[PDB]
Amino acid sequence: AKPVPWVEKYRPKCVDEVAFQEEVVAVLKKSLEGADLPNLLFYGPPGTGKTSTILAAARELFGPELFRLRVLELNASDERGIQVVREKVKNFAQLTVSGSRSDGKPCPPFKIVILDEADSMTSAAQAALRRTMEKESKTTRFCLICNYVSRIIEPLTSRCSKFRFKPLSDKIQQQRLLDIAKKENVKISDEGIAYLVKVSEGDLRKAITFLQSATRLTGGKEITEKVITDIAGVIPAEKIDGVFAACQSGSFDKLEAVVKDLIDEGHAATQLVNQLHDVVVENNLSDKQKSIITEKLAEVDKCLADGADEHLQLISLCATVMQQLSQNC
Amino acid sequence: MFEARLVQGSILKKVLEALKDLINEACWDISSSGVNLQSMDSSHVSLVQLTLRSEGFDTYRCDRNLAMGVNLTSMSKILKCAGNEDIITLRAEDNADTLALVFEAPNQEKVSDYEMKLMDLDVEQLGIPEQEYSCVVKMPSGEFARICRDLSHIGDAVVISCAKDGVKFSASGELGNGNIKLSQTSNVDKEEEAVTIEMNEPVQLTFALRYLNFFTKATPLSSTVTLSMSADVPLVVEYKIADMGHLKYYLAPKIEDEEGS
Amino acid sequence: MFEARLVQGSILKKVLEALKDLINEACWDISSSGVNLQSMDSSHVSLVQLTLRSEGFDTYRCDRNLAMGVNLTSMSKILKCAGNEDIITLRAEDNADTLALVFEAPNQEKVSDYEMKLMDLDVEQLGIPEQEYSCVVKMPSGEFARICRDLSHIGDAVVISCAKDGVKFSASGELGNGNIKLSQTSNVDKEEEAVTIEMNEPVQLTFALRYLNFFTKATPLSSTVTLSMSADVPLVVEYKIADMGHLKYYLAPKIEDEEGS
Amino acid sequence: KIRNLPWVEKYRPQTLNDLISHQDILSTIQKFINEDRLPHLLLYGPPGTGKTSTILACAKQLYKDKEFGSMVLELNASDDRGIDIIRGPILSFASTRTIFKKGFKLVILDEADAMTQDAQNALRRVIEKFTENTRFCLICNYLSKIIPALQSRCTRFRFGPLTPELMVPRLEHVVEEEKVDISEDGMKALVTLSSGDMRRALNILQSTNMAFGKVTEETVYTCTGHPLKSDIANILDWMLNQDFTTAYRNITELKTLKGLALHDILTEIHLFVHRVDFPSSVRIHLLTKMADIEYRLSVGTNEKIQLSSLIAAFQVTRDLIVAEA
Amino acid sequence: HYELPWVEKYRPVKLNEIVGNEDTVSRLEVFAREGNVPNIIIAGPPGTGKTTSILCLARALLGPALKDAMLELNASNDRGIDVVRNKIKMFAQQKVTLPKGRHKIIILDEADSMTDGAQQALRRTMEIYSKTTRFALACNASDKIIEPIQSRCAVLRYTKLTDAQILTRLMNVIEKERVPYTDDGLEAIIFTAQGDMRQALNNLQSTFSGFGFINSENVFKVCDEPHPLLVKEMIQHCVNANIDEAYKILAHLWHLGYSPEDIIGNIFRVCKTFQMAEYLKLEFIKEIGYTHMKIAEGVNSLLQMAGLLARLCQKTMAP
Amino acid sequence: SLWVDKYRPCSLGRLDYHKEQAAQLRNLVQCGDFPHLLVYGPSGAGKKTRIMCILRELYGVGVEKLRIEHQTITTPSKKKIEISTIASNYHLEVNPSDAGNSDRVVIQEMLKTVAQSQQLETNSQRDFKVVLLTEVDKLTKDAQHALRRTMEKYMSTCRLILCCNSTSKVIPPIRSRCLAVRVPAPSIEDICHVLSTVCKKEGLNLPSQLAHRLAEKSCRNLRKALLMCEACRVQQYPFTADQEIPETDWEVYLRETANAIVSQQTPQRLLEVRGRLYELLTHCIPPEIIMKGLLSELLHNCDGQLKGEVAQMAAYYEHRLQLGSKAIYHLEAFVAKFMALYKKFMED
DNA sequence: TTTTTTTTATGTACTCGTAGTGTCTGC
DNA sequence: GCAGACACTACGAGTACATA
Ligand SMILES: Nc1ncnc2c1ncn2[C@@H]1O[C@H](COP(=O)(O)OP(=O)(O)OP(O)(O)=S)[C@@H](O)[C@H]1O
Ligand SMILES: Nc1ncnc2c1ncn2[C@@H]1O[C@H](COP(=O)(O)OP(=O)(O)OP(O)(O)=S)[C@@H](O)[C@H]1O
Ligand SMILES: Nc1ncnc2c1ncn2[C@@H]1O[C@H](COP(=O)(O)OP(=O)(O)OP(O)(O)=S)[C@@H](O)[C@H]1O
Ligand SMILES: Nc1ncnc2c1ncn2[C@@H]1O[C@H](COP(=O)(O)OP(=O)(O)O)[C@@H](O)[C@H]1O
Ligand SMILES: [Mg+2]
Ligand SMILES: [Mg+2]
Ligand SMILES: [Mg+2]
Repeated sequence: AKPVPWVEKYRPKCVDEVAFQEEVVAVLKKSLEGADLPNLLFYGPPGTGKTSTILAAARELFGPELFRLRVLELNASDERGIQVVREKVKNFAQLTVSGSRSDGKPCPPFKIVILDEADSMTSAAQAALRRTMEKESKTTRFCLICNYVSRIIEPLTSRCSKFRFKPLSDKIQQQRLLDIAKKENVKISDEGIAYLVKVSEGDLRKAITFLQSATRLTGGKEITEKVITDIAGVIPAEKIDGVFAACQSGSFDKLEAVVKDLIDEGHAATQLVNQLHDVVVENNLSDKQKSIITEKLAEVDKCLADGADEHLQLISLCATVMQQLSQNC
Repeated sequence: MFEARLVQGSILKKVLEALKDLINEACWDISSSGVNLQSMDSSHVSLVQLTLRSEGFDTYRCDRNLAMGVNLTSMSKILKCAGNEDIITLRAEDNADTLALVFEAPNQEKVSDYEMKLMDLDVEQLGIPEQEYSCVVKMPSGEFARICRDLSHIGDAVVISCAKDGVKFSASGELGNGNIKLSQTSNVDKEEEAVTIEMNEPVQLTFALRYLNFFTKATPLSSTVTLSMSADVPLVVEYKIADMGHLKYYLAPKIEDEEGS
Repeated sequence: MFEARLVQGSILKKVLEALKDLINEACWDISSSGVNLQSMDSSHVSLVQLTLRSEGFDTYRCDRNLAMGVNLTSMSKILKCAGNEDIITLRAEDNADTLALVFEAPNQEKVSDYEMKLMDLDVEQLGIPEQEYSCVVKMPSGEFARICRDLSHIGDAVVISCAKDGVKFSASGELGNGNIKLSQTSNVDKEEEAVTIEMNEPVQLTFALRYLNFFTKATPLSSTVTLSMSADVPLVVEYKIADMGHLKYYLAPKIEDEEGS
Repeated sequence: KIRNLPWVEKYRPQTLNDLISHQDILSTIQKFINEDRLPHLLLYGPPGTGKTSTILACAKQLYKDKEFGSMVLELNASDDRGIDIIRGPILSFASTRTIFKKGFKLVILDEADAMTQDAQNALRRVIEKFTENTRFCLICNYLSKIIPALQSRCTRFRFGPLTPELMVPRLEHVVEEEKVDISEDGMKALVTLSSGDMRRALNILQSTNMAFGKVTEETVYTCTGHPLKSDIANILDWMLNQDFTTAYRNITELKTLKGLALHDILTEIHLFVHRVDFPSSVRIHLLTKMADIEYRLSVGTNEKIQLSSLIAAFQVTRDLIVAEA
Repeated sequence: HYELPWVEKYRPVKLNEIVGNEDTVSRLEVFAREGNVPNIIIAGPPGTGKTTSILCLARALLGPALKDAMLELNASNDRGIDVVRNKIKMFAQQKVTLPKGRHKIIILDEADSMTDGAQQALRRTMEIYSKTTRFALACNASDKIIEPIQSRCAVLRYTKLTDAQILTRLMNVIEKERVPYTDDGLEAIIFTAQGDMRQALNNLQSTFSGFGFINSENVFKVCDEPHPLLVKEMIQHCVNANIDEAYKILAHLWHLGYSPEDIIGNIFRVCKTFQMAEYLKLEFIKEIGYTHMKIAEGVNSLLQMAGLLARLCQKTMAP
Repeated sequence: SLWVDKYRPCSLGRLDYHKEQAAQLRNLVQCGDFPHLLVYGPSGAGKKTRIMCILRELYGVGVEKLRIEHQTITTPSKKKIEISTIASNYHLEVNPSDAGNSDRVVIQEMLKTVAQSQQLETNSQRDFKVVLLTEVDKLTKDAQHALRRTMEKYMSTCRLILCCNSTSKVIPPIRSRCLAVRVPAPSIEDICHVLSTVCKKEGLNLPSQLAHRLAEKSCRNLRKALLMCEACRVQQYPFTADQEIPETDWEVYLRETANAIVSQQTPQRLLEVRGRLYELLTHCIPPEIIMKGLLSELLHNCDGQLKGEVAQMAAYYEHRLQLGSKAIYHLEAFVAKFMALYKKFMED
């Protein structure tokens, strides 16, 4: 009886437990009924449930005894070169479809090849999947899982039926989090769950991780908004007001002081970019100032995505918004 | 349920050793008459016809017909650890994907159940013409293995000719030419070493030495080989196993062009 | 001061390559009863015990309990320079950091001496529990090396099942399941092929293939091998090597799947 | 009998008459077949236009089922096609005769752009010396990845994108064979979202028929997730006609309600920009900013900030367009 | 019997049937008539007639002794380091009785594929046995052949065939095949040929087989207009900061099915030899490479090409 | 041992600062179902101390019995690359950035063999093992993409604690799979309290002025503050308030490099500054820290209307340095751009 | 009128050195 | 009948380069 984290304890074991992805859930339930399953391409933001949906669909199609004979999962944690596609994928695709479910449930007459994280697969290795998917489509199906669909070549995009996984809405995510908190015998306030579904930004794995960590930190009493705010790394609004006051002052020394205070406090630069953008798009600045401040925010977010230094990007963004705030003064 | 029991383990080793670098995958066609195999090579130049009779096996039963395409490099690794004096059992079910190979150790103390996953290639049946040939030559398999090995040193393509006199092997290479002409070696004490000519019309054709040398690795299967040649139908290298069946090797002639001068 | 002398050059030339790709160091512990070696792999899976008693040496001198550590990257390349049937001796001073071994050059005319630096590593003895295992079986040495080589062509992990009938080696892979069952080989002329079962409790544990192939590289040292299995104790691969001592291996089992109903 | 197949493989043009678009090219290849003067072919174009299906229908028309295995040597990117394969199996297939029936042979090299340049240089004299014995068909999506020697040795046919007026009868054939209830706007949505791709037309049709049971405009744009053109017109109106805050609120509410992605919004706004009679400098600025925003979405970025930058790129040019007058 | 295509059916068998490069072909005619031909390397664009000239020269020099005194090696052969040492050198050492002025010919077709070590091993066998053997080399990229080999041979360079030179051979093929034609159809065949005789013969055979008549509409229904002939005016519109006409050409090339990699390759090919300022050309090429890195990274849409065109138009207006 | 290692706390109840976070981390790992952890913050904040305190809370005192394990990992190019791991009977510490650009092979092969095998002893040890990945911000994106499925498949028998300085270099698939634990730098009062308790445990007297100057000069790095305090006690045993504090050589070399930049704006001075930057890069100083030190020194010599453009140029060229592979090109480009801007500002 | 060295991540191609091994010679 | 010698192919290892 070992404890398990809630992202694996409450993983969807069937298609009916998958939330908010209604079109692909309807397609997979029709494939459970016996319809013709095509080749699938799942893409979207992280934590939306691309892996759990296809794993639940495969374990409902084949069951426990035929999951090892009909499902081949290849991801970025194992080597996927051109020779792995030429040998391991192609010889699996040429195997016979045999074996029946012992519980009396119907079994589809194909295998499923799950190529999770197809962004990391090279363009040469993706080119060898084309006639493998076309010729062996009578006996196997291919599901490509990725986050950026531009990192998969256009023949494989055309060969697969694309399904985009949307970020989960606040109603569905709040309902799932309240169901998980109900099944775990913990209590969370309405403001706490509202701030949780605002913080998680459609990432249900992040929401479940934050809920489990707030349950462990709280210990079993009421989960308020303060524990959620402290556990999410949300920068307080006084720091944002001090940043904008240092920008309105027009001095670079106070700008360096507030940037060094935010860096030394360990606040992530992506969270600061999000909060500065939220203040900027919801104030009484002019349209031109808001325009170039938001464009600088997009440039800073792009540079942070490429692993640039947080201090230099934040001081460049602060210099730009300081110039914009002191230009009209 | 398919259950074939090899009486000897050496024949399955000697069949597969000839087809190892030639046949890409084995297509075992099973009926009540026996086990058939008609598979081309990787280059689609050669064709191998294998027919193992039902009476050759120790026990043979077959309820419904089967066509079990299986990998041959996977079949090579399970046949290296096989004895040459033990029985090997081929088993496969009606609607399963496992081809069972049950045999004994060289130490002869343990069972060895080797399963193989069947393949699902949709291969069309190749129509064998089964017509007559303008040349039929009986020949020892040891001599035919030596001559194709001897002419691989000179060139890469052999112009093998046959007539009423006998079969003639020629190989124009970089060093020069090697011409072997053997005829009427039936006046010996043994019966396997004999050159017999049956048909009439002479035919000269050029074949690759790479595929002919692969055909000669079936030398321990039959002590005497048969060569069939004609002007249109390809060259046939017919091996006849003594009490198990027969093996046929087909090879297309190469395109040769005369000089304009 | 430590001084020991072997009786054959093949007792160290055939055991060092088994530890060449298995362990990174050879820690010799010198005692009055004999020389001990307990080294563990860097992956915390394999554990090799090698004890040679003082009676089997040509001569043996030990006044103080000293431990020396040397690396396998340098002792392997001088092993091939040494002969096969020559004599080997090992010398180590009390205060020096040099391990010197004196043997015969392979031309059988001159003294060849190599020096190796002593590596100071702070390790501790783990300590085997020496508990009563749930399985005790006896297998041949040369046959057991042929077992793990055959399952190396199938999958990267083998399954060991030792019931009262015998020991079953299994490997489920992407080619097919390979199952063997060694049992009841007491009716043989040679006493090294006597397959017998000495315990009653069955067990089934999966082990890594790569280290078991490393364990089978010390096979010509002895005629037999003893395998010990239990529910949670690691697998013991025991060799009774010649006359001067015995060799012991340990292998941690692999993980088991969540196969609960 | 019924088969569990995707509709891109269940409905494949096994004959040359089942293809829809390239009538001149297919008529010329059919007259090549009927006169037995088939040359070395080079079929290139965008994916999903019918290059593999054409040569497979030609190979089935030229050769019977009892001689197909010894007459056609088909190699693609899933097979090893190194220079030892060009010197080996391909050269031995090209330089030898047939087995059963006399005739010219065919070597189909599908996805020939993925071959190395050493193999393509070794392929030149195999094609040239054995023209009478065998023919070579090269299929690629990129003509720049095939060397000019092989482009000279093979006559080139461009399999261009399929016009939406010609994709309608094949989609209607698939619909009447699969018993699909589809309206006119569903057909228009299929042929608009396909953009000259028959594969993804059948993929969107099958996914929409399984997801909803009927194929209309709303079901296609819901299953695909593509924004409606009214949504793009509303986004452009909000971006060009009001301030930053109200446009941000309205576009954010539309993206939250409809579940839109910024890539397709950027694509449709880019298509809308060239239709709007912008000034030249405004058009250049909008194209550069939209290309920068499209490039920024290929990494782990925040889509909300890029949406704000998309609004910003038009909020900058509002005053420039109005002051242009 | 199967009839050959017009590329291989109407291959010239004599050196007087080869059109284009009149001085070099005439000197090869003189050398085939008299003898004592030096080592030659024939370089040029594909479909010019280099292999045809080499094979016709070898046939005219040797004649009935072509089978024993000629060694033809292609890129389909091995021709590694051990073939130059053990087969080319052994053929150069081989005794072949020939008439006066005639030597053995070692034809090394497509010598770009030969490695550097094989060409280094090819030098001394070229220099020692030159009294009895000769070398005939054909290539496309002559820089891949090393400098010591090019010093050991008379390097011949073939240029692209003009309109009249291809037109004469097309008239010969038409009069041999009784092909009905018009003048503008043959002009369209020349326009689609782009100096290539192979493409001219292939397009002529395709138009004759598909339609049975040669006018401009039947040629342009199966063949295509060349790609850089519109990319040139697209770059010209990008120079004058005309983004609308440049996008019109870009969208016309996009709707024909050309991939962004092919389009940006033609853009770089036009910008490499365009007639403009040098600094403007350099920053144009840098912008092309910056967009090509994004195209190869995975993002490749019409918006990216339009952004590239807009950046090329800005580079003009930012001195 | 130095003062950085002699008085490091062992458990979560002995931490001088972030005591509320210490109690929260104690309550987090009590049950055992805690998720993967992302301990992030500035360098010297105390991240590794809190990670070892979490390991002390989970297992017994045996996590302090550390040993060096040498692993040989085979590249796909069949080149043997040597890496070193610090391991105990309960956990493992891996720094995959020591293998360079082949860290993806380390993640795919070394971590998967650790995760695929369960523990030997299940009574003295717990039901799961911990893998410490240090400096995951220096990992390439391919290694982070290889990391993500191992973090989900084997998270019931193997837990991961990832340590980094900036979470911007961590990809959002990895950041979605783990709980982010923020460890801020200690304040001036916290560093003064730590230094005062260290000096009281050493039998010494530390003034408040000297402790405040040591806290201010360390830039809120407690490791560097403790090292500077021990250096000040080897240099002078009476702790004076105005006692000089020793400085690091690369920092003053960076300051003299920036002074050489602002002294003259010529291509010859640009060549000399390129030589100085080569001398800085050869001593294994990271180029982003070189950019940060340059911007920290160049903005002291700039006017108030020039600092924003220099900061934006420094950020732009540091981003181009992160995108590129040769740091000297982007460093010399930033220095040349600053020289052009400074000459234009001075001449106008 | 001025020359030393190893990093980029795969994939292919080339070239060279090495080691089990089938087969022949001999007492 | 069994030990030594001969060349045989498969395999390990090192290196270059990939554009117009
Ligand atoms: N739609 C969903 N319904 C229910 N649980 C979900 C859903 N999405 C995520 N979860 C939970 O969060 C975990 C993560 O789901 P995943 O399938 O790994 O998401 P993902 O799409 O794979 O993210 P990436 O792109 O692989 S990083 C699951 O194991 C569930 O516990
Ligand atoms: N012209 C067409 N007429 C009818 N169906 C078509 C046509 N083109 C494509 N299809 C459909 O799309 C499927 C795939 O067509 P393909 O021939 O594979 O396209 P393709 O030109 O080969 O694209 P690439 O370059 O190989 S990815 C076929 O099985 C048909 O179902
Ligand atoms: N100058 C020419 N005169 C007449 N026919 C020509 C000429 N050049 C090419 N051809 C025709 O085109 C065919 C191919 O010519 P080749 O000489 O083989 O091409 P090439 O010059 O070798 O170019 P590459 O680099 O080998 S593709 C010949 O068989 C002729 O039918
Ligand atoms: N609570 C504490 N009390 C006293 N000293 C501490 C405390 N936390 C950290 N330190 C000291 O500060 C230094 C911080 O280094 P480390 O723990 O490795 O954190 P980081 O990984 O962030 O550098 C350590 O050398 C440690 O001795
Ligand atoms: Mg996933
Ligand atoms: Mg295709
Ligand atoms: Mg040529």
